[PDB]
Amino acid sequence: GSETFQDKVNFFQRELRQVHMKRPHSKVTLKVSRHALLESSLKATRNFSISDWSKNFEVVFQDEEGGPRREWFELICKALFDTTNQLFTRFSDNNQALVHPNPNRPAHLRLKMYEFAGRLVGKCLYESSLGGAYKQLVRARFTRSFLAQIIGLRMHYKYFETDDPEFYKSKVCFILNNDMSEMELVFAEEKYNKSGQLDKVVELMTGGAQTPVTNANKIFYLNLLAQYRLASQVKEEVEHFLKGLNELVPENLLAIFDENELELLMCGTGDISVSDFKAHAVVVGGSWHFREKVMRWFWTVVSSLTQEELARLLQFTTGSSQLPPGGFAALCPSFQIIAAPTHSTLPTAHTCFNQLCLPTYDSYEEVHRMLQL
Amino acid sequence: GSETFQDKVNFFQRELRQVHMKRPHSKVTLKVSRHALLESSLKATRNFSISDWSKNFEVVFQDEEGGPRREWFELICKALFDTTNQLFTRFSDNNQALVHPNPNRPAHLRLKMYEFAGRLVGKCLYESSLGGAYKQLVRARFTRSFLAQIIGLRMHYKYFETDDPEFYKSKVCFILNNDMSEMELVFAEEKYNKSGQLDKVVELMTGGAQTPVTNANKIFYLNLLAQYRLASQVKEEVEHFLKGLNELVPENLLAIFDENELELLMCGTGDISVSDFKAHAVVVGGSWHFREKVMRWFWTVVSSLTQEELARLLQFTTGSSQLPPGGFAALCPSFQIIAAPTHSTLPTAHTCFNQLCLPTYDSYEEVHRMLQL
Repeated sequence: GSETFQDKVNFFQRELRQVHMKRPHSKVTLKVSRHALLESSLKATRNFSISDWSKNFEVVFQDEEGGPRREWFELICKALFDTTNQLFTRFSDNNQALVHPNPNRPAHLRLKMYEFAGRLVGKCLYESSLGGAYKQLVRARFTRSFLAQIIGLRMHYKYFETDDPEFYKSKVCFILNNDMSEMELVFAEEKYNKSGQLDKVVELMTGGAQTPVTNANKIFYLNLLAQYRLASQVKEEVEHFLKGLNELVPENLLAIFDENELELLMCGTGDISVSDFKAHAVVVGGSWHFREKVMRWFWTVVSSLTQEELARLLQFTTGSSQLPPGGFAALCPSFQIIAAPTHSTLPTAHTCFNQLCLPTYDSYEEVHRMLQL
Repeated sequence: GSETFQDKVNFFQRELRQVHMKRPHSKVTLKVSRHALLESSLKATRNFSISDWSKNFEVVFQDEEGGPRREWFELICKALFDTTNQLFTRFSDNNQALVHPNPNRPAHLRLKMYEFAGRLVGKCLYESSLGGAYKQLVRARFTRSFLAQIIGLRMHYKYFETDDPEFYKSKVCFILNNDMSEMELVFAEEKYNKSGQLDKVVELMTGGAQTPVTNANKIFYLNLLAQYRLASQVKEEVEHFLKGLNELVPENLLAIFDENELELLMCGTGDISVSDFKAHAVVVGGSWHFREKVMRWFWTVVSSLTQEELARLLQFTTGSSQLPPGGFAALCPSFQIIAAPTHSTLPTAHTCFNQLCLPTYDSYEEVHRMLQL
């Protein structure tokens, strides 16, 4: 007695067409330069209205005259979100980590660029809504904290698991997994300069320095910390990003989504290859019953899953519905299935380690029901 | 106001010489065959007495006639403990894991071989005790559970972290880290055949099947499980191993040691190469203060440590005082230093992941005091 992902998408796409019923089904031209794509794409659209952003894009590059439309969307997305230009950025220096608006941006990237990003993400959602002909998926692996800011949610420390592994593994886990009664931590963060000298302490709330982290307020600490690191340092960039987004897509429409659904709505169910999965996956622990009966039920159920559920699975265990550049062999920590000692419990995960905690199930049909996350 | 490792060693070596004052400082010959070293080494010594095991070994191989004594000790240790002959064995199919008497031995390995193992480990300890001239270190990476059985200690689930990672990671961690109030586990273990059919359930105590794992008896479960997996299945092999050990080394002498000290007494402080350490070590998380000031204090303190403390460190973070075959580049998970958010707390570790949890220290001298485990 509630709503499936597909239902939300149809409602969202319908509501969105109706928002633009009065916007025109006609043509508008862009001329862009592969050399400097972002800069030329901004200038191409500098004179456009909201109405113009609704019209079908006729893209022409210099040095070759639908084929270029797809090519433009592909490249513009990379240009913005691929982090080369450090407009977006990752917290972990791993080149498979998810991306986030730059907390401390080079001055040479104005806030107009974030607004443009939002218009572009807006346009992909909008064209995606008109039919299979016009579909444009966003080619980007966003942080959950960023997707959540788009929707309008409070930050929670769970977001660190996906957005700053180093930081979850190192500090958050420590705090969650230790007695705070013999540590003397507080509700401040100490910032240090390039070199490593304490330039300033920053209270997460008034008297934060005076307030010690107990075991009772441990969680209030961690989320005050989530607010600070993931959202507080990027208010401006996100505000402009969704000024742009909200021109084509009103914010109230996106409320019906959580962060992982919004990823699936923006970037699609992708194409995930059970053959690549089987090849670079890893199994850990479990009886002969697990190693032999459960894991073959698993791979059977897997080859019997919609492109949509295969993505729901990849997202539930790794953090994103999307594989990095190098497919399953690029996953930071290899996609792994750990045996739980339970029978007939809900399967769990640890997305920091790309780990799926698969109970030792008694029937094929119980594996099938449970891999339908 | 207690006793340093070195003090224990001197007491142990002195007490041990005095046990053999009346045993003779004369010669006895062995003739062995590299082809079949264990079998020929048994037959070489089949006729010997306890008294004979005290005498200096003159070893002759077939096909070349101190140089062979060292060579024999080197090879005999490998023959027993290197697990090729599956006399000893590892739980994890990783070829860097620690070794344990075989729970389910090929019939073609009699119990006399375990007794011989004990005599050999005995002899190494004994010759080691006479001086630098006679020193023979045991070349083996034993499970902590095995070292603890030698000393005469109860099994504790902590031993799984070092002895069966797969099993700690998969089952033990799960139980320690979850609410048992919504799982319905019990004080039994289910054994399955080669194929994967439930042949028999085994209660860890009377009515174990009837007794549910609560959050209150979670630990009693885990250690009853430690007894079962690490000790219960090898009573006979260990009994014979220390029949042999106790001929040259009375058991009461070894009581003054814990498992990690007994490893250092048997196998030495080895030779561990700060240059190899620096090269294949890994750092995770921490401020610029940590990344820049603390980690250089660390590597400084490291190059200023006795061979003995360097081993105490390697043991505290990886599980053994001894590197695998391929030096630091062979460590299952790379030797890693994680930043803790604390200042001036005792450094902690996770030996399953070869992880050292190094607080963010305020002085060089605080790093020095704390790396003296």
